[PDB]
This record gives sequence, C-alpha cells and structure tokens, in this order.
Amino acid sequence: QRVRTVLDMDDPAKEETVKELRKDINN
Amino acid sequence: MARPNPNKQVVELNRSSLYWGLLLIFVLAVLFSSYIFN
Amino acid sequence: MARPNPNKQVVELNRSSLYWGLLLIFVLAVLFSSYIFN
Amino acid sequence: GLPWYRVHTVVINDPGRLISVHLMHTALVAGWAGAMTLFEIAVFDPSDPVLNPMWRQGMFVLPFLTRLGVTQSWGGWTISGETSSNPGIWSYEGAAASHIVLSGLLFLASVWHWVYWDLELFRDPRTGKTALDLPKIFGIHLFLAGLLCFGFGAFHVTGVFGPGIWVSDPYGLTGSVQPVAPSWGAEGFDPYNPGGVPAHHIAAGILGVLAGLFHLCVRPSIRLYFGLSMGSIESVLSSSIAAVFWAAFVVAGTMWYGSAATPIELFGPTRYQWDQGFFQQEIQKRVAQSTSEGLSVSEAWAKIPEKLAFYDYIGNNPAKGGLFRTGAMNSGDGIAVGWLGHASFKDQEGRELFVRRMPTFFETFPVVLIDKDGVVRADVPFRKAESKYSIEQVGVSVTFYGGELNGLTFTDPSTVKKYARKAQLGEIFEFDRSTLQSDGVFRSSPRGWFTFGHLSFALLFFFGHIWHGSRTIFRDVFAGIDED
Amino acid sequence: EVNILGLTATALFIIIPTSFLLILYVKTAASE
Amino acid sequence: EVNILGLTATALFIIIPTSFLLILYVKTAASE
Amino acid sequence: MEALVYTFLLIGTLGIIFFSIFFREPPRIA
Amino acid sequence: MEALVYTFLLIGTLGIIFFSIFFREPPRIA
Amino acid sequence: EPGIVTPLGTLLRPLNSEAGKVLPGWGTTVLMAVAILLFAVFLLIILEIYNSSLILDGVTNSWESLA
Amino acid sequence: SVTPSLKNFLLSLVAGAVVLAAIAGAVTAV
Amino acid sequence: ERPFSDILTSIRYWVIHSITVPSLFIAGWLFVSTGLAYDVFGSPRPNEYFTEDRQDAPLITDRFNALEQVKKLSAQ
Amino acid sequence: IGTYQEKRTWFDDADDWLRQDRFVFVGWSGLLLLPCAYFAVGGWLTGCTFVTSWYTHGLASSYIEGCNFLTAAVSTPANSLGHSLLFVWGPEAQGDLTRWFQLGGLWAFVALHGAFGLIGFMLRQFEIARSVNLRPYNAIAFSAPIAVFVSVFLIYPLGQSGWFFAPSFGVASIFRFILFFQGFHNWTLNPFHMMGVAGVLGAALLCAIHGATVENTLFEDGDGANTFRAFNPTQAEETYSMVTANRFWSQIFGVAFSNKRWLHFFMLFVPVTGLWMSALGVVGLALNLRAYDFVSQEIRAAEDPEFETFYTKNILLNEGIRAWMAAQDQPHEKLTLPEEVLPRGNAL
Amino acid sequence: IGRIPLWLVGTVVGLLAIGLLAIFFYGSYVGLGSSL
Amino acid sequence: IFTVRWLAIHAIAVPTIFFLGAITAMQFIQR
Ligand code: CLA
Ligand code: CLA
Ligand code: CLA
Ligand code: CLA
Ligand SMILES: C=Cc1c(C)c2cc3nc(c4c5[nH]c(cc6nc(cc1[nH]2)C(C)=C6CC)c(C)c5C(=O)[C@@H]4C(=O)OC)[C@@H](CCC(=O)OC/C=C(\C)CCC[C@H](C)CCC[C@H](C)CCCC(C)C)[C@@H]3C
Ligand SMILES: CC(C)=CCC/C(C)=C/CC/C(C)=C/CC/C(C)=C/CC/C(C)=C/CC/C(C)=C/CC/C(C)=C/CC/C(C)=C/CC/C(C)=C/CC1=CC(=O)C(C)=C(C)C1=O
Ligand SMILES: CCCCCCCCCCCCCCCC(=O)OC[C@H](COP(=O)(O)OC[C@@H](O)CO)OC(=O)CCCCCCCCCCCCCCC
Ligand SMILES: CC1=C(/C=C/C(C)=C/C=C/C(C)=C/C=C/C=C(C)/C=C/C=C(C)/C=C/C2=C(C)CCCC2(C)C)C(C)(C)CCC1
Ligand SMILES: CC1=C(/C=C/C(C)=C\C=C/C(C)=C/C=C/C=C(C)/C=C/C=C(C)/C=C/C2=C(C)CCCC2(C)C)C(C)(C)CCC1
Ligand SMILES: [Fe+2]
Ligand code: NA
Repeated sequence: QRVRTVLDMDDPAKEETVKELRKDINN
Repeated sequence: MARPNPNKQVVELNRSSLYWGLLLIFVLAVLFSSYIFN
Repeated sequence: MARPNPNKQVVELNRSSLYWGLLLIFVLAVLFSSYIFN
Repeated sequence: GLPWYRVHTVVINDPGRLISVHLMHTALVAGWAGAMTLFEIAVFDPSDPVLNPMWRQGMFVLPFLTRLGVTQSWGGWTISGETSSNPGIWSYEGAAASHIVLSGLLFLASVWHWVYWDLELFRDPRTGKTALDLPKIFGIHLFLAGLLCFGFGAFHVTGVFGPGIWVSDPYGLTGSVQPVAPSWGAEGFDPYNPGGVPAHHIAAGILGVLAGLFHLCVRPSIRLYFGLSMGSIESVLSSSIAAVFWAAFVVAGTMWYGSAATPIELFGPTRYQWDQGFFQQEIQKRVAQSTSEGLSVSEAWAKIPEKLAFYDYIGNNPAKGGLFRTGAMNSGDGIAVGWLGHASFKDQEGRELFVRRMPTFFETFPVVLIDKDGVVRADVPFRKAESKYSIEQVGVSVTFYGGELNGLTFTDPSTVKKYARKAQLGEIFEFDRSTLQSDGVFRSSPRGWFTFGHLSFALLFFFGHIWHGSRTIFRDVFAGIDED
Repeated sequence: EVNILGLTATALFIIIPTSFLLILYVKTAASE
Repeated sequence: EVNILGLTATALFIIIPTSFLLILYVKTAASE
Repeated sequence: MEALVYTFLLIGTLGIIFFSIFFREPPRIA
Repeated sequence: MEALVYTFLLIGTLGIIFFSIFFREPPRIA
Repeated sequence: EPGIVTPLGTLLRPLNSEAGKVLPGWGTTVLMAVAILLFAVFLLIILEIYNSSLILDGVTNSWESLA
Repeated sequence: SVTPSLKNFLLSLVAGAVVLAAIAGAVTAV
Repeated sequence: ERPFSDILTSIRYWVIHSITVPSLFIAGWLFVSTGLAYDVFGSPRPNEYFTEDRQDAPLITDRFNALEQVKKLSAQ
Repeated sequence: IGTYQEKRTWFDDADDWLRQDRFVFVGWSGLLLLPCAYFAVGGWLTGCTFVTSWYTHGLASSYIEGCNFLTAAVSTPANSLGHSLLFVWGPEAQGDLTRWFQLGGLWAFVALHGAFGLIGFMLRQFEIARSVNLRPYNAIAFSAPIAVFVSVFLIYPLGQSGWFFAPSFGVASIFRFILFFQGFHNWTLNPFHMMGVAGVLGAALLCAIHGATVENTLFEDGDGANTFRAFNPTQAEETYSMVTANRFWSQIFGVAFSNKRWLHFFMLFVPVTGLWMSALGVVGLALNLRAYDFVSQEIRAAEDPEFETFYTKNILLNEGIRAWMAAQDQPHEKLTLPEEVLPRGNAL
Repeated sequence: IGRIPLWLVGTVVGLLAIGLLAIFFYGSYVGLGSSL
Repeated sequence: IFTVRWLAIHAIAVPTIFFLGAITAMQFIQR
C-alpha cells in the first residue's frame, strides 16, 4: 500500500531494488 | 640368440573366443552384480 | 569404390607425441587434482 | 599414416560412413539422455515440492523434460505435488526408456551404414564419382525443420493436440504445464511472454517450409557456389558450427537472464532477481498490503508462502556457487525444512533496523544493521575495542514473525548477532545438514551450470568455426600449390 | 542414494576385460 | 575417510588417456 | 541405479548371443 | 589418500620427463 | 564397378541426381541480401527489446509480463 | 502507438543506411 | 614513388606545413582555453564538481530517466 | 569460375579496386576494419583526454581534470544502466551528445567498435592470406586475442550486474579490474588462469630461446663483423644451423627441437592455447563460478586453530581487498561502512 | 628534393618531441594533477 | 594527391596534432 514506506523498508536491506532504481529523479 | 628375441610370439584371438570371453564376462557380471550391489 | 574402403587410413603416434601426450595428461592431473579432491 | 587429431578425416569423402558416424553420435546423445534421466530419477526426492524442489537437488534434464509436458512418473508421484493420473507411456522413466531404445536403434543403423557405405544413392549419375548435392540436401532438411517447428508450435505448445508448456506465477508460486495461446502482437516479442513461443514456432515453421521449398526448386548461382564452396562438406561444417554456437550463446543468455522458456520453478531463481530485490519487494508489498487493512504484523507474515521466502534467499542465488563446488544445492547448505520467519530488529529505545543484505559479488560481508533513513545504527564489529555500534551496547533485539519463530523475542546479543548474520543472507531458514553430510558453502544452480557449460562450448565452437572456415576457404593451400 | 561402489565395480569389471578382448580381436583380425 | 569419487575421477583420467596413447604407440611401433 | 544396471547387463548378454548366432565366423574344416 | 595421489602424480611427471630426456627417439633430419 | 544398388537409394536418387548444377550470373543473390538485411534488422529489434533499449507499448520486459 | 524509443531506433536505421551509402560512395570514388 | 625520403627533404612540403601544423596547434589551444572542450565533452570545471545541494560523489541511480537526472545533478 | 563467360558487374570492379596493393591495404574487410578501428582508437583517445568520469564512477579519468596517461581512462557506465547498449539515439542519451558522454556511452561505443574492428582485422588477415595464397595461421593465432577480448569486455560484464563491472579502457582502470579479480574472484587460484599464465610465460620463453639460438648459430655468409649484412634472401640455403642448435639444446636441456615445422607450430600453439584457457576461466568467472576455496583446507582451519597455509593467508588478504575496496569502488552499492567493522590487523 | 637534409628534419622533429615530452612531465608538477 | 595513403596519414596526423595542442594547453590549466 504505502509505496513511500516499502521503498524505505527494503532499501536499507538492498539499495539495488527495482523501485529504488526507477523514478529516482523525483527523490 | 641375437639382437631380436627368438621367443617372440603373437597372441591370437578369433571371433569364437571373443564371443566366449564376452559372454563369460557378461554372465559373470549378471550373476555377481546382485551380490555386489547387495 | 569397391568391396574394400579406399578411405581407410592408419594412425601414427611416435615417441615424441607419446611423451607429449603423457606429459599433458599428467600435468593436467597435477593441476586439477587439488580442485577435484578440494 | 594419420595424426591422432585427423583420424576422423577419413569420412570426409564418404557419405555413407559420415551418416554412420552421425548415427553413432546421435545414439550416444540419446543414450546419455536416457541414462541421465534415470540417474536423476534415482537420486530425486519428490517429497517436498515447495521447499526441496528439483533445482535444489541438482536436477539437470528434469527441468527440460518438465518444460515440455511430462510431470508425473511411474512411481506415482508428481513434481507439482498433485495426485498422479495415468502417466501413460510418457513419464520421466518412459521418456528415458524411449531414449535408450532409440539409442539402440540408432546404434544398429550406424553399424549398417558403416558396413554398407557404397550405396548408389551417394554416387553421381553422370560422372560416376561420389558426390552430395548439398543445396538440395539443405532444402530437404530445411523443409523438415520447418515442418517440425510448425508442428511443435501449432499442436504441442498450443495444446490443440499436445500438452502445452510450463507457465507459472511471475514470482514462481503457482505453475504447471498447460496450453498457451499464441501472441501475434508486439507482446509476442516480449521474452517473458509465454505466448510468443507458439507464435514463433508457427511463423518460423511456415517460413522454414517456404524457404525449404525455395531451396528445393531453385539452384544457387555459380559465383556464390564458388565463393562459399558449396561443393565442399567442410564449408557447410563451418557454417553449421557458426549457427550452432550462435544458438548456444542465445540459450546461455536466455538461461542466465531468465525468460518464459526458462521457468523459475524449474531452473531456480535468477541472480538479477536477487540483486534487483524482486522477491523481497513482492514479500514486503504483500506484508504492507496486509497490514494496511487492519492486520497484526505476526499474522500478516504468516500469510507469506513458504516458497516465496525460499526464493528470497541468497543461498538460492545461481551466481553464488563455485567452479569445483560440485553436486546438488542441498549438498552445500542442507535441505531446507522450514522458515524461521522474518527477523525484525529493534534498538534499546525502539526503532526498526534492517540488516544490509549480501551482494552477489561478495564471498563474505560485514554484518551491519542500518536505519530506515540509511544511517548505520548497529553492526557486528571486528575490533570490539572502540566499538560505538556493537549490538551488546546498542541493545538490538530480534522478534521474528514466521513459522517456527512467531513470537520468540530474543534479547540475548549472542543470538541476535547470529540471527543478523542469518538475516543478511535473506530470509532465515532451518536446514538439515546431516542427511547429505552437507558442506556449508553455497552451491550453484542448474541454471548457472547450464550457462557456464554452454558459454564455454560457445567460445570453443567459435574457435572451431574459425578453424573450419580457414580450412575450407584455404583448401588449395591446405592441400598444396605445387611450386606455383 | 546410488551404490557408487557397486557401480564402479560393475563398470570396471565390464569395461576392462571387454576392452582387453576387443583389442586382442582387433589386432588378430588386422594381421591375418 | 577417503574422497573416493575424486579418487575414481583421478584414476580414470590417468588410466584411460595413458592406455589409449600407449596402445597407439604400440601399434605404431609394431608396424613401421 | 539398480534396475538399470541389471537391464543393461541382460540386454548386453542377449546382444552377445544374437551376434554369436548371426554374425559368427563361418565354420571351416567339418 | 590425499598426499599419496599428489606424490604419485608428481613422480609420474618426473619419470615422464626423465624418459623424454634419456630414452627419446634419436633426432633425425637436422 | 557398379556400386551398391538399393531400393531406397534408387527411390531417393533424384534428390541426389543434380549435384553441381548452378545458375549463371549472380542468381538470386540480391534477394538473398535483402532477406539477410531484413533478418539483421529484425534481430536488432528483438535484441533491443530484450536489452530494454527499445521500449514498446505492449512489451514490459519483466517477469510481470507472464502475470 | 509509436514510442520515442522506436522512433529513435528507426531514425538510427536510416542513419546507418546513410552511413553505408556514404562508405559505398567513398569506395566508388578515389 | 615518393618513398618519404624526398617529401620530407623538399621545401614544398614545409612551405605548406609551416602554418598548417601551428594552426592546428593553436586551434587545439583555443579549443581548450575557451572552455569549448568542457562544453562539448561535458567535463566539469575545477569549481563545478560539488554543488550546494550535494557535497559527495554523485550517483546516476536511474536508467530510463538518466538524461533528466544528469541534467539535474550536473553543472547548471 | 571454371573458365566461364563471367560477365562483368559492379562487384568485379569494386573487387579489383579493393584487392589492390597500396600503401595501406583496404579490401572488403576495410569497409569494417578501418572505420571501426579508427573510431575505437579515436574514442579511447578522446575519453582519456576530455570525457570525465565524475558522473558514473565519481572519479576523474581524463587529461582535462589532472590525470596522467597511466591514470586517465574511458570509464564504464554506471551499474544502474545495467547492460544497456547506450546508443547516442537510445532512450538514455535521447539524441544528446554531450550527455551521451559522462554517462558511460563512450565506453560502449569504444567496446562495440573495438569488437567489430577485431572482427574486421581477422577478416583482413584472411583476405590478405588468400590474396598471397598463404595459410591463415595468423588468423588462427589472432582468434585467441579476440576470445580474450570477448570474454573479458563482453561475457564477464554480461554475466555480472552490468557494464560497470567491465574493465574500463585505461591503465589504472585495468589495474582496478585486476585487483578486483584478486579480491572478489581469487583469479590466481583458478586453474584456467594458471594455464593462461603458463601459456604466456612459455610463449615469451619460446620467443627468447628461438631468437637467441637462431642468432647464435648463424654461419658466416660473409666476411664482415656484422652478420646482418650476411643474410641474402636469394640463396636457398638455411641461415642457421639446425643440427648445431639441436645438439646444443640436447646437451643443455636434455630435449631439443628437430623439426622447424614443429618448433614454429609450438611457438604458434602455446600462447593461443594459454589465452583460450584464460578466456574459458573468465567465462567461468562471469557467473561467479569460482575456484575460490579449498573445502578441505577451510574445514581443517575451522576445526584447527593452529593450521594455516599461504592459501589461508591469500583468503585473508582477499577479504581485506573486498571490504576496504567496495565502499569507494562501487558507489551504487552505497557502503557507509564504519572502519571499526572492516577487517584490520594489528597497528597497520 | 633534397633542399633541406632529412637528418636535419629528423633532428628538429626530435627536438620538438623531446620538448613536448618535457613540458608534459613539467605539467605533472604544476596545475591540475600536481597534488598541491 | 589525395590518395588512400594521404587520407590515412592525415586521419592519423591531424587529430593527433590537435590533441597534442590541446594537452599542451591543458598543462597550464590550474585550479
Ligand atoms: C554441459 C552439460 C552439463 C551440465 C550443465 C551439467 C550440470 C550438472 N550436473 Mg552433469 N553430466 C553431464 C553434463 C552436464 N551436467 C554429462 C555429459 C554427464 C555424463 C558423464 C553428467 C553426469 C553427471 C552426474 C553423475 C552428476 C551430474 C551432476 C550435475 C549437477 C551438479 C554440478 C556439477 O556438474 O558438478 C561440477 C562440475 C564441474 C566441476 C565441471 C568441471 C569443470 C572442468 C570441465 C574440469 C576440467 C577437467 C580436467 C581438464 C580433467 C582433469 C581432472 C582430473 C584430475 C580428475 C549440475 C547441475 C550431479 C548431480 O547433481 O546429480 C544430479 C551428479 O552427480 N552430472
Ligand atoms: C522422436 C524424437 C525425439 C523426441 C520426441 C524427443 C523428446 C525429448 N528429448 Mg530428445 N533427442 C532425440 C530425439 C527426440 N527427443 C535424438 C535423436 C537425440 C540425439 C541427438 C536426442 C537427444 C536429447 C538430449 C541430449 C536431451 C533430449 C531431451 C528431450 C526431452 C526434452 C526436449 C527439450 O525440451 O529440449 C529442447 C529442444 C530443443 C531446444 C531443440 C531446438 C532445435 C534448434 C533450436 C534448431 C535450430 C536450428 C534449425 C535447423 C533452424 C531451422 C530454421 C527454421 C526457419 C525452420 C524430450 C522428452 C532432454 C532430456 O531431458 O533428456 C530426456 C535432453 O537433455 N534429447
Ligand atoms: C560438431 C563440430 C565439429 C566437427 C564435426 C569437427 C570435425 C573435425 N575436426 Mg574440429 N573443432 C571443433 C568442432 C568440430 N570439429 C571445435 C569446437 C574446435 C575447437 C576446440 C575444433 C578444433 C579442431 C582442430 C584444431 C582440428 C580439428 C580437426 C577436425 C577434423 C578431424 C579431427 C578429429 O576428429 O580427429 C580426432 C579428435 C580427437 C581424438 C579428439 C581428442 C579427444 C578430445 C581432446 C577430448 C574428448 C572429447 C569428449 C570425448 C567429448 C567432447 C564433445 C562434447 C563435449 C562437445 C574433423 C573433420 C583437425 C583438422 O583440421 O583436420 C585436418 C584439427 O587439427 N578441429
Ligand atoms: C560503416 C562502418 C560502421 C560500422 C560497422 C558501425 C557500427 C556500429 N556503430 Mg557506428 N558510425 C559510423 C560507422 C560505422 N558504425 C560512422 C561513419 C559514424 C559517424 C556518423 C558513426 C557513428 C556512430 C555513433 C554515434 C554510434 C554508433 C554506434 C554503432 C554500433 C551500433 C549501431 C546500431 O546499433 O545501429 C544499427 C545499424 C544498422 C542496422 C545499419 C543500417 C543498415 C540498413 C538497414 C540498410 C538498409 C538500406 C536499404 C537497402 C535501403 C533501400 C530500401 C529503400 C529503397 C526502400 C555498431 C556496432 C552506436 C554505438 O557505438 O553504441 C554505443 C552509437 O552510439 N556509430
Ligand atoms: C595487452 C596485450 C596486447 C596488445 C596491446 C596487442 C596489440 C596488437 N596485436 C596485434 C596483432 C596480433 N596479436 C596477436 C597475438 C597476441 N597478442 C597478444 C597481446 C596483445 N596484442 C597476445 C598475448 C597474443 C598471443 C595470442 C596476433 C597473432 C596478431 C596479429 O596478427 C596483429 C599483428 O600484426 O601484430 C603486430 C596488433 C594489431 C591490432 C589491430 O590493428 O587491431 C585492429 C582493431 C583495432 C585497432 C580496434 C580494436 C580496439 C580494442 C580491441 C578496444 C579498444 C581499446 C582502445 C583503442 C585502447 C585502449 C588501451 C588501454 C586499455 C590501455 C596490435 C598492435
Ligand atoms: C616435490 C615436487 C616434485 C614439487 C613440485 C610441486 C609443484 C609446484 C609442481 C608443479 C606443478 C606444475 C606442473 C605446474 C604446471 C601446471 C600448469 C599451469 C599447466 C599448464 C598446462 C597447459 C596445457 C597449459 C596450456 C598452455 C600451454 C600449452 C603451455 C605449455 C608451456 C610449454 C610447454 C612451454 C615450452 C617450454 C619450453 C622449455 C620450451 C622449449 C624451448 C626449447 C627447448 C627450444 C630449443 C630450441 C630452440 C631453437 O630455436 C632451435 C632452432 C632448436 C633446434 C631448439 O632445440
Ligand atoms: C641437468 C639438465 C637440466 C635439464 C633437466 C630438466 C629438463 C626437463 C626436460 C623437459 C621436459 C621434456 C618434455 C617432453 C616432451 C618432449 O620431449 O617431446 C620431444 C620434443 C622433440 O620434438 P621433435 O623435434 O622430435 O619434433 C618432431 C617430431 O614431431 C617428429 O619426431 O621436445 C620438444 O618438443 C622440444 C622441447 C620442449 C620441452 C618443453 C618442456 C616441458 C616442461 C615439462 C615440465 C614438467 C612438469 C614439472 C615437473 C613436475
Ligand atoms: C543395442 C540395442 C538396445 C539398446 C542398448 C543400450 C542400453 C544402449 C545404450 C547406451 C547408453 C546408456 C549411453 C550412454 C552414454 C553416455 C555418454 C555418451 C556420455 C558421455 C560423456 C561426455 C561427452 C563427457 C564430457 C565431459 C567430460 C570429458 C568429463 C565431465 C565434463 C564434460 C561434460 C566436459 C536395445 C537392447 C534396447 C534394443 C535395440 C538394440
Ligand atoms: C570520440 C567520438 C568520435 C570519434 C572520433 C575520432 C575517430 C577521432 C580521433 C582522434 C585521435 C586519434 C586523437 C588523438 C590523440 C593522440 C595523441 C594525444 C597522441 C600522443 C601523445 C604523446 C605523448 C605521444 C608520444 C610519442 C610516442 C609514444 C610515439 C613516438 C614518440 C612520441 C614522443 C611522439 C566521433 C566524433 C566520431 C563521435 C563518437 C565519439
Ligand atoms: Fe626460424
Ligand atoms: Na598488524
């Protein structure tokens, strides 16, 4: 549900996640 | 008696002996494989 | 083109080639046995 | 005499003996297929389809058997865990026995073609010498290949007569062999679209039939005949080796990167699936969607399937084994028997930490537990003398919310360090290391072994194609110039 | 599974005497 | 407790090509 | 394998006796 | 065995090079 | 020197009865080159689709493609 | 529709054809 | 045949090279000194490595919007 | 084509123009070799001079920033780009040249053009050997550098996460790649790499021995103190004493060459075989299939606190390479590691 | 043809190349890359 | 002239001279 949170949930474990790599311009 | 060996002989194995040897080897394997695998 | 085959050839392997083959086989075994046994 | 590396050149100007040695090779390959299938059936354990699948057991030819339709065996089991219906003659062991019988028949045909090599069919009618009409042979073979491709794509994979192919969940949870409707749009060129394989095989079969008819009806030009040496069997050898190593590079690439023809449930997960957080992202999205609908986070994790958590584990990474770490994946780190759960870590004051996962390149990785923002907040230190992040003083406790460990909160830092070290590998799983006397180091997947073998074979056959192209372009100087 | 000791013993007991007999037959038939 | 799979692999990789090369050398030297 | 070795040995023996029957050396001297 | 195989392979290689040095074919044509 | 005359061989004899027969000039080499160029363009199309260098409306190039 | 990546790919095909034509012109010259 | 042992000795080669080689050298010198090399090949000036928003090593961290992101985090 | 009429077309005229002896040979292969090689060398010399590496790797790899010839390089793209071909017209560059640079597009340009230039160069060797009616053993020998280039700059990054892990075109970049293979791959322990090392060392061995032997058994063929004027290509006699060379190396080394064919074929064989084995090893490393460990040694060291070897020392050094290199080596991997978790010994 | 000596041309070109290499080595101690 | 030799040696020589002038200019660039 929370797209903002799940990104911050799994990126500390793994920063090469697809959702972190895509649309990283807006971050 | 000279440079070559006078006792030089060759081994002869015809097709009947080849068949007998192959049959003996395979039949021995058939008989004993059941006991080797156990 | 007849009952015998004109394409029949024999294989020649002199002592230099035998030594090279044995050396290659044993050196490959020396190199790779440490990894096969691991 | 002949050198040891030339003993097969005797069958160059001998089509009958060339057919005989082709039949010998074909018999050896079919016999290997049958024997390998029976070995894998003998060493296969079908007890746990979810947590001990075939790719965890080092199964090489069983994924390829399964991919085209056979699923149940003569032992009454099925790899999907379903109840076995009548397998018919085409089970795993049935296909293996058919391959062995075919190998024996090809062996007998090879013996016959070795003895009877002077057939008039191999003789030129107007010159009397021995010759092969290679363009016409190519036309016939291309027509047969087009017919086979069209039949395999129109009847087998579409399920109008055959069983279909294996299609699955994108996350590899639910999958089976079923018919696939062809996709004639641009989506048919989508590599992961299963519908693009029947559309391919139909269209390529039709085009191959048309091209075979064209080669049957139309002779080549004289300039092209002399340029490519179409009267030489060495030239077609070089061209065939070129096409074959092209196809080997293609299959190695598709196996490594994953495709619709390379299912996860059959060949294991992908190193890019591990690197890109595919299963991890899906698991976290499922947990977030469950907990956003008013669900406690001990039972939102219990809704997570056993198979998905097993997929989210670096020990299943194909790019994690070794060149001489031989054998099954189970023989490396035990047979998985259960999911311990999702290790959630908290500090003394209370905030969620996340263990930084091991990347694919690393044989070893320092154990750190960082914050949601991205700041290192704890770790398992090396020096332990000036430690300002060690768990013993930070106060990191693990909670767990899964199968065997659902509410067991461990505040013992000695166990917390061990659980963090298990958490950097992905989802923590319980393993049995005494059944197979397991090693400890991770092994490679059949996907990785296939890719390595075929890439090595592809480079070797690139060299072979270069050598044979040299031998056929330079045939006169490889024979002699006679002082001119 | 797999009795690899029995497999090795059976395979060697098949391969070694069969190859020995085949080599003898080939060298006998080559030189009449 | 003996890595006999590695022993079998090493022994076969030694025996088979050495015997093959020795047989070729013997049949080459027998008929000049 | 267990049954595969037995099947292979049995069909090898059958192939040997088949070759002995049909592809034998032709009999000479009586 | 572990070290016995390594010793066997090393002394086999040494015996091969010894035979190559001493019991080689005599060098013909230059 | 009559060879070995066999029934299946004399059945399949016409398919091996015109070895060495060629066409004068360059033949259909122009059409062959056109087909090769079209094959190269198509191979580049599928290579760039699979490389995600050619984004298409219906192609996603991911495992969700088989969702 | 026509994706910008597809339009760029077709323009690249046209540019490659132009480059090959220029190479052919240069080798028919000199 | 002009085996290069007569072209270099001739002054006809050097009357057309006494201005051509220095002209190319000066062209490269002005290409560097005018900032055109930085402008064309995208290399930053020594004062344009770290902007105000970021003081660390930049990361592309995007593929399909890499042009937009490099436009955002390059020198304005 | 068998004394046929062979009516002349455009192909015959272009054929006659291309296979003509000039200052530089062009041929049909020159339609690919000359532009591809020229663009590859020009792209490398441009990236080493003007194109920065600040955006992709976060470093300086050009002469315009303060790097040497041993220091500047054409750097690979970012791992975020993956295995993207990075065309100037592609969805990433989007027709922009100055931003097709500083994104790693020039690395892909140089790599693809170098691969096709190598293809064109072996085609050129084939064509020249066919023109002079000689066997293409030069092309057969050149198959091994092309195999090394393919397996290293294409197959290994294609098996890894992306072109970022490919070797950047340079000197210090290649040394980075080499130390990366030492720390992360244990490439020295790989038997295929050992075979490649043996091939190259034995090839240099053969080159030095053959040159020294030929130049030391030269005969007189003249009266002056300089033997180089003594060589005359018109005479059909051999310029050096094969019998004397064979006896010298037979009494020095134990074995010696007796066939010039076998000697020169061995000189051909050793480096090609070595580079092909090293190529197969890099293919193995493309999928992280490594000869990294010896399981018996690891188990014995785990259960034995006083057993160590140079192998264990090598593994301890590889761990240090990985941990101390990854943080500043892979910026996409974002290692904010403290220096109190990194493996550090005593004092040093 | 032969108006100026080939050895003189080679000497002048060598002087220019040595000067270029010397100024390249000098530029490693000043400006960018000088580590100061 | 403008033959294949001329085009080849000029495609080698002109950018090398331009780049050598560029590098000599860059030797005097200071921060
Ligand atoms: C390209 C084809 C291919 C591929 C991809 C695989 C892949 C696989 N096989 Mg298989 N196999 C194959 C062909 C193949 N096989 C063939 C042709 C045979 C018949 C001989 C077998 C027989 C076989 C058996 C009996 C078993 C496997 C097993 C396995 C799995 C375990 C990993 C492994 O292979 O160990 C490691 C692989 C290597 C170490 C490769 C060696 C690397 C090079 C080639 C070594 C060089 C040799 C050297 C020059 C010689 C000197 C060594 C000497 C000193 C001994 C794996 C998925 C095992 C399994 O999991 O059970 C199902 C199993 O027990 N295979
Ligand atoms: C009656 C014939 C027959 C049938 C029905 C089968 C059926 C099967 N075989 Mg098989 N096989 C056969 C003959 C047959 N085989 C013969 C004669 C040989 C000896 C050469 C083999 C050797 C063999 C091996 C080694 C293996 C099998 C395997 C298999 C199983 C899986 C096949 C698969 O998925 O791989 C996929 C098949 C392919 C990818 C083939 C693709 C063909 C390429 C792409 C052609 C491209 C070039 C072409 C000329 C281009 C044409 C141009 C176009 C325009 C028309 C399957 C049950 C596998 C197995 O699991 O063991 C049991 C396996 O490993 N077989
Ligand atoms: C289907 C592909 C194919 C085919 C039909 C051929 C056929 C032939 N090759 Mg060739 N070649 C190939 C691929 C192929 N090659 C590849 C991929 C390479 C690169 C490694 C080469 C490199 C090569 C060279 C350098 C030479 C040939 C030569 C020859 C000719 C005689 C050699 C021979 O067989 O004697 C007998 C061969 C042996 C006894 C091999 C020894 C055993 C090897 C080393 C290991 C055993 C392999 C194992 C049992 C099964 C592996 C197969 C599988 C893994 C693919 C023959 C017509 C020779 C030639 O040009 O003729 C004048 C020659 O010198 N080939
Ligand atoms: C002629 C030699 C040659 C060769 C072999 C190459 C090869 C290559 N170049 Mg390159 N290039 C060249 C010259 C060449 N180039 C020149 C002279 C320039 C300066 C303008 C460039 C500038 C350049 C750039 C800027 C880039 C490349 C790139 C590339 C690579 C990918 C190109 C691609 O994917 O598009 C495919 C090309 C084709 C498919 C060729 C088109 C052939 C068409 C289909 C022929 C159809 C004509 C037909 C008969 C018309 C009649 C029909 C009509 C009557 C209806 C590739 C390996 C890219 C790269 O390196 O990737 C990083 C890239 O960025 N090149
Ligand atoms: C680092 C080692 C190395 C280098 C630099 C090298 C270089 C060369 N080898 C050649 C030939 C050969 N190499 C051979 C065997 C070998 N060569 C070896 C190792 C090397 N060979 C080894 C080990 C072997 C034994 C197997 C043979 C048998 C030949 C030849 O026939 C040929 C020759 O005549 O020898 C003098 C030359 C012709 C190349 C050419 O014009 O390609 C044309 C294509 C070009 C120029 C484009 C390719 C560009 C490359 C691949 C990618 C781009 C790289 C940048 C341009 C530069 C980057 C530089 C940094 C990395 C420092 C070239 C000078
Ligand atoms: C207790 C014990 C024993 C301790 C030992 C422990 C231990 C460390 C063992 C060593 C292990 C070992 C064997 C390591 C090697 C493993 C390894 C890396 C194997 C590589 C195997 C392999 C197949 C590699 C492929 C690459 C390749 C083909 C390399 C081959 C290298 C090779 C044979 C090079 C040639 C060597 C050499 C001496 C050249 C001969 C030169 C020669 C005598 C020329 C003389 C000569 C010159 C002339 O010019 C003329 C005119 C004449 C007339 C003439 O004569
Ligand atoms: C005090 C003396 C010091 C020298 C002692 C040490 C020298 C050892 C002898 C070299 C090895 C013999 C090679 C056999 C192979 C052999 O003798 O073949 C014989 C061959 C002679 O070739 P021909 O000239 O006869 O070739 C034409 C033939 O085709 C026709 O007959 O020798 C050579 O190839 C030249 C020398 C190569 C020698 C390469 C050295 C290989 C290194 C081996 C290392 C072993 C591993 C390490 C040990 C564990
Ligand atoms: C006659 C007959 C029959 C049949 C029989 C049989 C039983 C057969 C078989 C067979 C078989 C059962 C086969 C198998 C096989 C195997 C193979 C053929 C293999 C192999 C090998 C290889 C090729 C390898 C390679 C390699 C090496 C060298 C090492 C490792 C790695 C690698 C892979 C690289 C019957 C009675 C039914 C009926 C009819 C008649
Ligand atoms: C990029 C690119 C491109 C390409 C281009 C080209 C192809 C060109 C070039 C170029 C070049 C090609 C340049 C160069 C450079 C060079 C240099 C910079 C040099 C040098 C230096 C030095 C230092 C030297 C030294 C020496 C030696 C070593 C030898 C002798 C002596 C002397 C001393 C002289 C284009 C635009 C298409 C587009 C895409 C991308
Ligand atoms: Fe020489
Ligand atoms: Na220390």
